[PDB]
Amino acid sequence: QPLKSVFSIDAGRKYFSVEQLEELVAKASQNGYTDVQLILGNDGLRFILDDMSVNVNGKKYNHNRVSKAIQRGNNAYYNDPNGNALTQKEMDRLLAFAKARNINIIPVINSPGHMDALLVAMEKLAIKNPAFDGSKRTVDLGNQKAVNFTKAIISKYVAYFSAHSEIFNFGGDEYANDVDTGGWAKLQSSGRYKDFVAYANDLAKIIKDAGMQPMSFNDGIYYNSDDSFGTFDPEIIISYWTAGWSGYDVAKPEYFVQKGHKIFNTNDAWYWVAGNVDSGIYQYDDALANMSKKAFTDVPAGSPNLPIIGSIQCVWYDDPRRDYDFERIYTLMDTFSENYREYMVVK
Amino acid sequence: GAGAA
Ligand SMILES: [Ca+2]
Ligand SMILES: [Mg+2]
Ligand SMILES: [Mg+2]
Ligand SMILES: [Mg+2]
Repeated sequence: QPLKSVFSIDAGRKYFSVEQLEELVAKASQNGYTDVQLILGNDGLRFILDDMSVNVNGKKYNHNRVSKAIQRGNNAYYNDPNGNALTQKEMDRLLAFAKARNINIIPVINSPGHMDALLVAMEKLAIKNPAFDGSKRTVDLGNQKAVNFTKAIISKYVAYFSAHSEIFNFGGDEYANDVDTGGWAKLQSSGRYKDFVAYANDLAKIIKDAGMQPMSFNDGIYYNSDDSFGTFDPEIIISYWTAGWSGYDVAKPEYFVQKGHKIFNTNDAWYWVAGNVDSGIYQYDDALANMSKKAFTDVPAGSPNLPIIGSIQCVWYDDPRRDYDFERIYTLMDTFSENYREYMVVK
Repeated sequence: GAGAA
């Protein structure tokens, strides 16, 4: 079939204003992308609904307390001079802007990793020890009260985006990676990986019950190519970004296809970490060069011609103090769409 | 154009 083409922006670590996201959506539409992936929960949680109240664990937390707790969590992660969080009015505006330009929005609200702000929020809300021991970024899957609170928050974003979006990305990457890269391996040996399987399946059910398709990054799903801790819901679309490395033993793409998962090719050959121009990881020059080397359908370490549903080109703000660099973002988007034009139909 | 991969 025709394939989707997605531009992904990391607006969780770094605050983006509403008109900046509109300009990105306009560029994506101009260039023939079908979707924009708007990362909003990723270390920071930079979108707050008008009603964040939750009833969980037999307790009620009103909107005032939850919203204020999240705002403090954002400032604890990175008190961005440009802003803290987008509002619901702003997001309604952005979603209408995308709809008028034939662009679907894929939200990302990350858990159980990449949730510094929500962890601090839970601590302010009197939930004891929400973080996994040693981490400031990952929730403890052994802490049922913290996990259930997290699920209740995610559910609120699922409900909101269900009127607008087709896919909801719950993230699921890089467990406890502020400590080291061994988080998934340690969850497996400790036994808690069974509870990660259940958590992912619980979020998948929440998403499906709201009428959307769930998506996650690949690295923690069937880590070590091991299904003996439990099976994952095959309706979880796998955003496949890494084939792993030494001590980071992730399932190959074909493993997921054999189990019936769809693959969204998120090849990290296309990644750009903003501010890494000619030094560091995921450099600008390399991203551009790799857009004329990789096929649109080339998934890291995949057997040739595994089916995919589309591809995702990502810009990250690993260090959110780096400036906006829309000039480079737009060159990356221009180069991606020009090299992959036959898959990205425009007038 | 586009093929059938
Ligand atoms: Ca380089
Ligand atoms: Mg995560
Ligand atoms: Mg499965
Ligand atoms: Mg894996």
